[PDB]
Amino acid sequence: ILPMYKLSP
Amino acid sequence: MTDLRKLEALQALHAELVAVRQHRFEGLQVLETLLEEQTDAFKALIAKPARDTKDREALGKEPKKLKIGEEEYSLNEDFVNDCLKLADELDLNEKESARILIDCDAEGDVETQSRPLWECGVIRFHQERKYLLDCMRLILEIAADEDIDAGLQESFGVAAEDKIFGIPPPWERQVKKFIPRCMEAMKGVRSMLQCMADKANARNMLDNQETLDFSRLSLVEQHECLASILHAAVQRHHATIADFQDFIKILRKWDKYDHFLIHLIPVLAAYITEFGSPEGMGDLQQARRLNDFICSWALPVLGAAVRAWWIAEHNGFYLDDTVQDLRGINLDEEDEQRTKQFLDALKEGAFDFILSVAADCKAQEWQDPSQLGARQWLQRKIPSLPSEPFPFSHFLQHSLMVHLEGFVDATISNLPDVLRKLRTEEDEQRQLRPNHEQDMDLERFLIIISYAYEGRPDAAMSFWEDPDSNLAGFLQWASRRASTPLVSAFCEMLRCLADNEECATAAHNFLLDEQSLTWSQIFKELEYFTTKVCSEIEPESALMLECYLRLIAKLATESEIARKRLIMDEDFNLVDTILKLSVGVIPHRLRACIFYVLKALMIRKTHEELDAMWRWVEAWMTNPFPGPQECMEMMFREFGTGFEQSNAFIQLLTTLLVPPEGLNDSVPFPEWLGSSIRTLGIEPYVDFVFDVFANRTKDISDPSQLRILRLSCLDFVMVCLVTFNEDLIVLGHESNISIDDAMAATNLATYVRLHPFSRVMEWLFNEKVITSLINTIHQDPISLGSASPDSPLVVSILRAIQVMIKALELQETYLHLVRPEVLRYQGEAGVRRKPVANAAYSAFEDGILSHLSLVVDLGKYCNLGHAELTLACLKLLEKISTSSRILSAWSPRNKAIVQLERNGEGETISASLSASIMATLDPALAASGENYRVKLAILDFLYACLRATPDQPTIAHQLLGFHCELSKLGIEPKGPFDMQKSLFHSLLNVLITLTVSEEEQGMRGYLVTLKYRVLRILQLLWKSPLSASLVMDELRATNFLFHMLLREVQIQPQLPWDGQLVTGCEFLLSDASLAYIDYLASRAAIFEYIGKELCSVSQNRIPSIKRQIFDALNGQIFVPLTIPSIFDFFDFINTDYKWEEIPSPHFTYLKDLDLGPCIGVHYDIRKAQEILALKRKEYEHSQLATPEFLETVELEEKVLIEWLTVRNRANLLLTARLNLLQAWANLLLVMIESNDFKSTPKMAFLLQALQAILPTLEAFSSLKSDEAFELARVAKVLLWKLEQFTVGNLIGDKLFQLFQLCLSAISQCSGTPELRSLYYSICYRYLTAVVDTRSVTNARARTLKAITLYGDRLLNVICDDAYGSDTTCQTAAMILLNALVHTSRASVDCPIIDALNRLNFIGVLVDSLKEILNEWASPSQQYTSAKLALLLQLCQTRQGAKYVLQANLFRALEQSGVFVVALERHYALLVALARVVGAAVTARGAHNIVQGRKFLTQHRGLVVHVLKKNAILAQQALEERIEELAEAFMLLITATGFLEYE
Amino acid sequence: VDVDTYLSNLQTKTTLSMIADGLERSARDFDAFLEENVTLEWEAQRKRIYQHFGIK
Repeated sequence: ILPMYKLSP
Repeated sequence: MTDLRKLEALQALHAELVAVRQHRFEGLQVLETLLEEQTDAFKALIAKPARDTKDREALGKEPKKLKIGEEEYSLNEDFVNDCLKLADELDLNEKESARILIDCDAEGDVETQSRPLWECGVIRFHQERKYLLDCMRLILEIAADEDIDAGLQESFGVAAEDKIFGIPPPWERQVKKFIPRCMEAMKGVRSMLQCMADKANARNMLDNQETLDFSRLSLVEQHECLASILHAAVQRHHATIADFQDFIKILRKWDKYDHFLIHLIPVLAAYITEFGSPEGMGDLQQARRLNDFICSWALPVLGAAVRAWWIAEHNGFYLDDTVQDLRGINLDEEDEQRTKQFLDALKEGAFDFILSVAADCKAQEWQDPSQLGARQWLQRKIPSLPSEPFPFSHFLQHSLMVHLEGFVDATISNLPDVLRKLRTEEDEQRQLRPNHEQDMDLERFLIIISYAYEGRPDAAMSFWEDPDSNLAGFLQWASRRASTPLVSAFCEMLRCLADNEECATAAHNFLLDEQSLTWSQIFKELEYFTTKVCSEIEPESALMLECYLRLIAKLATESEIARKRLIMDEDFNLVDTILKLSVGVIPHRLRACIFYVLKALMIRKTHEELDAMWRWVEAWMTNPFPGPQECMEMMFREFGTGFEQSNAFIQLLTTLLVPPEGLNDSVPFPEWLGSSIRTLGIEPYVDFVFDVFANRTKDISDPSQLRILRLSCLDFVMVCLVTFNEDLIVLGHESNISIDDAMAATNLATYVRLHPFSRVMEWLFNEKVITSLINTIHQDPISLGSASPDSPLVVSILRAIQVMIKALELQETYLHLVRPEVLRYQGEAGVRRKPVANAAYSAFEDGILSHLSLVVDLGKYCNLGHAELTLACLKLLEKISTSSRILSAWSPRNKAIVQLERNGEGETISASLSASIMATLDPALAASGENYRVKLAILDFLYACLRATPDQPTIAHQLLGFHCELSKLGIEPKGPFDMQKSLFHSLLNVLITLTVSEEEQGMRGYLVTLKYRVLRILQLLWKSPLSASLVMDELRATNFLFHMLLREVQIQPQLPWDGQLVTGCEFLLSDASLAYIDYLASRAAIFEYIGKELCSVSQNRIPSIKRQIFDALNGQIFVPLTIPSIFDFFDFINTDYKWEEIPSPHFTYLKDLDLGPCIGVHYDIRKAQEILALKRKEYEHSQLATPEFLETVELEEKVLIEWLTVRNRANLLLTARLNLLQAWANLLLVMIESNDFKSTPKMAFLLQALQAILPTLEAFSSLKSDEAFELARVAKVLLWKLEQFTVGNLIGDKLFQLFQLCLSAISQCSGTPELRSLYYSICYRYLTAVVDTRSVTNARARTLKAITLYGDRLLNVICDDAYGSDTTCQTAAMILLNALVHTSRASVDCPIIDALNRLNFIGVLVDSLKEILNEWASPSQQYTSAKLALLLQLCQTRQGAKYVLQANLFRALEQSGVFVVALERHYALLVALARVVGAAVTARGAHNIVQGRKFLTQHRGLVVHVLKKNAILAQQALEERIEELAEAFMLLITATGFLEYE
Repeated sequence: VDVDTYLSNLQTKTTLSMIADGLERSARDFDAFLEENVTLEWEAQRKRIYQHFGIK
């Protein structure tokens, strides 16, 4: 549901 | 990206070429890199591999795995079907066709266009040829640009020779030439287009119509590009005779007339120029053969034009006999042959075809109504174009005009005798048979010359520079006696040759005498026709008059000397003649031309010219040859029939209403306009204009005419409204009659009565006007989509929206300061006016609240891209949502929510808004980027819609993606907001993906403003409880706080704001203060949100998120990524800037002028400006060195204005810092309170916070009483919620330092009683827990020193706080004294108790003991406890008995008459009193026993009951008091010795 | 339940705890003083004389 909201820099 | 496919490579390359063409060389190094990667592309213009059977049979046999180049793909039954379909429609190879389809799947354009996958392959294929060929035109175009560097101009030149023409450069070096490939290339486009129509027409005789149209457009564009490339290549002398013969044969085999022939025309022109003219392959012998070869045709006009052009170009050889050889050749025979050939070509219709082509080339969708019917009165027998949408380019038109002007020059400099004989033949023919119309060869030739010389002053000047050249010779020879057609053609040529002012002045000087045409004959003919019409007229006369009028208007609009001469010429009197002609019986065209001539003459005028024009208008409208009131209306109605004259009359009025100084007093019209006759002045004009625009808008069939008329009316209304003074009238009605004299009142009265603003406002309240407006704004979307940005519909809609905005703004001012004055004037004097307003419509919103589709149309018009229109619609919607009556009528269920949910309008509106806000901006055009302006407009609209009526939902909630229900909201399944794809989520994304930290400037301003607006919208959405829970859930479900923290940036005094430093004095005057306040507010909002989320997670008792929250606060992130802790952001408190201190200049004058009337700290500048202006006027009237000392007052005012601005900015910064400090304190309190984690690890952060606040408290100990409050309470709770040796020393050290600043403030009585109370609690626990063993003695000793330093000054303040107004201050102060006396005894006497007696504290304290029953959980109860408790302590020391006994406490406790849970409290009071008396008697000795016996004897019996009583929880507590009470008296008995008395 | 009332409740609890601690400390000090004054001599006689004089 969170494709880009992840905190994966 | 870097790995771009073929399509993306050509699209990106095209953008680079445009940059270099538009004077942008920022991509030179990047441009060369692309030509090397696409070398194989430029080699072959267009070539499609033939459909092979090897791939057809193999593709369908094993449609499982496909291998193209290095990558591999998997084919399925669905994709394989698209390959065969694409290959069949375009006859393309299966391998190449598959690659095209694969590019679509990767890029994913199927969703961007929502079309079948096989159809996208056709578009993608056409795009390649478009850019592949279009980019080549830019290379050659830039290589020939003379306005660029010579070096760069040569780089693209040699590159094109090798990349396009396949010719290697000079430094190096079976293959086929370029032309034969280009000819075959264009051939494929024709065969492909022909087979397309055959197959398409068969099936047509669907959703692919637009795709077929786009493909045809791409094909015609590619053909035009190939033609231009061929022309450019031929311009470099890279052709031969075979190509020329092939082109001539192709032309001879031409079937139909279309755009392709017009595109090929310039090719043949360049061919003849290179070969025919002596400017190329100058082989005289070769030219002879080509002459006989050119001199089968399926269209004779083509051959005629070709022969004429060839003769014109090749007749330049036979001019002299020195530059070439002409021996053994006869001249007269060849001359006669060429003459007869040219005559035959003319008879066949060469010039006719040339003129038809020139006309069809510049075919414009809309034309100015000022030149209707011009150059359209000939006999055109050539068939016209099919009217298909094939617009032309600009370079093609430029080349065509250049070739036409060259041909004109050649024909004029080579064949003069031909033109002479043709003119003589036409003249004699018209003479011998006037009834018949002779040929129009000369007229058509002059019209072609005019078309060629249009908008090109560089070439038109050639007709004026050398008056002895062939051009000027022909110009002067064509002005002799002739017929009406030739004169009209010459006038049209002159008009078109006046593109600028210099050419206009040259034509003016050449027309008048210094025979050729002169103004004298023109005016003579005008007067003759006027007298004939006034005592029929032929079309030729009307055409001549129209041409003369157009020429005069053009000369007046372009030239100034003619405008100033003819306007006041006594011998011409053109105005009288044109008026006498207009008042006659003639068609509307002449009236329109006369009106346009008047407008042109009155484009630039002065007061005298305005007066003369008004005088003439009044004289000709009052008695036009019947009363004047009737004649004027008759003339107005006569000028109302049609559209041309009406628009023309309207533009003239609009121009006349403009003042001579340009677009405040002196209304632009004479005050005595119409004073003679009984008329209201200029009102009739506006009344008639409004009546027309309201009623006669249905008799216009042509939509273009209706749009133009509506635009003219809107422009007239705007010019009438913008010329109204608002602030002037406000200040007048405010101070003129109340303060100023009654002299100027008449001026303002006349201005308000004569200005047409009142009449316009009155008309605006009519239903016809608003109905016409909403009908004009209500149009289909397809029209606006296919229309051009300069379309009249968009301009009319914009003008209408602007008029509506102005009306909504000025309605209040009107209804306030116009209606009553006008009514009073009409009642006093005699005025006859007809009302045109509706009394029911109390406001402008009443007439528009009945239209529901208005908002729908305004929202749909946001997907057009027009910046101005989008901003206007957003402002209109914002103003509508800001009103009250509209939302009261809509929501008295609701109407807007159901109107916007008819066919999914809200969804598409939200999608368009999201797509818009996601569009990037131009870093260079920060404040000029239309995208940023649209974003700010949308944000302001949302802010205004959410701030107004937050409790009740609005359209903003629906646009965000919420289900607006009656007094309730909700989310739907699979909706746009549920899938995290809506406006709110788009805002969140654009916010979290925004970086403000820059290097070149750093801490930008517009980014700060954008994020501040976003945060304000978020706060407005959060505070609303109707949309709070769901928003918080959606935020915590995406880790928004984490993104915000990651986006945080530290602030320091070194980082400048927009290249400007903070310490600079200009900082307070610059705009950086706004950005700083915005950043402070953003930090405050972020801290508040973090605190709220922490409180929520704590009350939810779930440690899953508490760990992550603490880690983020500790400075680590486990996905470890580190971030600055909260203590790092505590850098906004800095007193070095001295925002409170301000340098006060000397101000030797104006010092007494205060800011009383200026002052929500907001000091108005006008309140002081008026005062200083009055003072300056008084000083000037005093007549004492007024000229010299004026500059002093001027500079003092210039300093005072900046002083006021700096004070306002300082107040704003101070309040922002206060809010930020309050938010930070609240966050810290919420963090400390709700924290289950251990305290020994957080002791480090505690000590760090203490160290950070120490200087803050030391700097604001007695400065202000607002910041200390937030910082005083945090230290209070912190002190109560409390290797080890090192930490114990630092804590005790600061606790001692913190103890000093508290007593220092108490000694000075600083701050309010509330702040003064917190200090008591801090010092209380410090003297009770810290101090209360050599270490203890040192601390206790030094502690008492601080108290003794102040002395009575400190105790005096504490004693006054007691028994005061406040309830908590007196309580804390009373308890504080207990700790002081208690700790002092531990250090037989005490100085603290002694001071209390000198301050009269013990005296008043014992006096308050009376009526204690009235005072005695409750605040009053706890207060008395500390009171009696204190007295008990003083009775324990030996010295207290002396001072206490002298207060006569025995008589004080007698006047009061004081002698399961409720009873317990009763005994608590008796015990307190008994202890004070018991300890007092046994303190001194036998001097007080005499009083104790009286107390027991006077109150005997009561104590007996207690002593005998003593001899579940509440019960034990009650009995405990009895034991203490019983034992209390027992101590007094044994101590007093009552037993001895018996 | 709400951030606005949270700080108010915290301040109220702190004030109540401070008042309770002060009252307890005052009571303990008074009790210690009374014990130190009575432990000198005549611990039970002071009450025995009264029990003998007055009605038991």
